[PDB]
Amino acid sequence: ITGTSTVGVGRGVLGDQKNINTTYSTYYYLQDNTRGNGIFTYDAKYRTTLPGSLWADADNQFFASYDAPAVDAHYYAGVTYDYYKNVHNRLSYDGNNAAIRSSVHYSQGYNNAFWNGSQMVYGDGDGQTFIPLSGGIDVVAHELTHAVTDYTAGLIYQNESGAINEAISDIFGTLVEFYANKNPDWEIGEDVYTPGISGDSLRSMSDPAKYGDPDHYSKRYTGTQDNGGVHINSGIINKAAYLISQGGTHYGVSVVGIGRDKLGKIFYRALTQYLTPTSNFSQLRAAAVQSATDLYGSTSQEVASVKQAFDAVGVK
Ligand SMILES: [Ca+2]
Ligand SMILES: [Ca+2]
Ligand SMILES: [Ca+2]
Ligand SMILES: [Ca+2]
Ligand SMILES: [Zn+2]
Repeated sequence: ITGTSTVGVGRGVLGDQKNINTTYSTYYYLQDNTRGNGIFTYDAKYRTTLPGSLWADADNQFFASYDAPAVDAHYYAGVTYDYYKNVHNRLSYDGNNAAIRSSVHYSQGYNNAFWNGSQMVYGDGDGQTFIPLSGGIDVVAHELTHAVTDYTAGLIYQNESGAINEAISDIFGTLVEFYANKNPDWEIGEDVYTPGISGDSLRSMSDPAKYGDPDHYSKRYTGTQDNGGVHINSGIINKAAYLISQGGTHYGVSVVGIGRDKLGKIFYRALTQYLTPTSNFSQLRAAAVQSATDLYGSTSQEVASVKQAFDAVGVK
């Protein structure tokens, strides 16, 4: 809508207070005009009809419990935009400042979030397995990163290319969490998963096997569930990313860590320059090795750690 840019305040899902960019025109709307062609957050109103209604508020304060998921979807979309802009010089997911749109209160008791080809969508969870999913910065950045992937490499959501697609979303979700310094870790979804139970998460990058995901290629899932294991086999790549950044010894192979910034630059380059829609794990290794060579030279430590890390997870 057309109006005056202003700043509202509200409380997110975890009860923290934050300022959000709004637009005023009779009502205050969750429309942030400060970022690209805008960030827009919608109320799906417990239905499945998308996007629903652009979020309107009478007084520019967002402290109702019903408001909380909209506050975080709006705020964390902004943070994720800032990460791609400031760190990788990328303007929104398409590179040309496309409007970022999210809907919250999707369906009833819905324990997931997704990118639907055009926008992000967040369920409220059922209160036991999940609380509203936009509460996790790593979840929000995970979903938006699918948009970045679709516009760059175009990784198919199937089999190994699909597991690469998922891993890229976990990797950048985690790097965004670190960038925002929101109690960061190498776990996925810990902030919104099983509110009754502390210390768990949906997936682990530092140790995938903790929740039964493979941490080595010899352990890959080869069946048909989960589109050929796109959320399961991503563990193999997630462990590799973790090793490249943090270092460690895994199945007897030692890896010297090169840090998160370099992990990010290497994988952003592989994604936007060398990956293709049908890329498999072996090609991801080649892409990532070629990216580190481009950036740091063929005899650098950075190329060596990338090779070490893929060796460690059995990807040749
Ligand atoms: Ca209000
Ligand atoms: Ca965290
Ligand atoms: Ca996390
Ligand atoms: Ca939990
Ligand atoms: Zn995903």
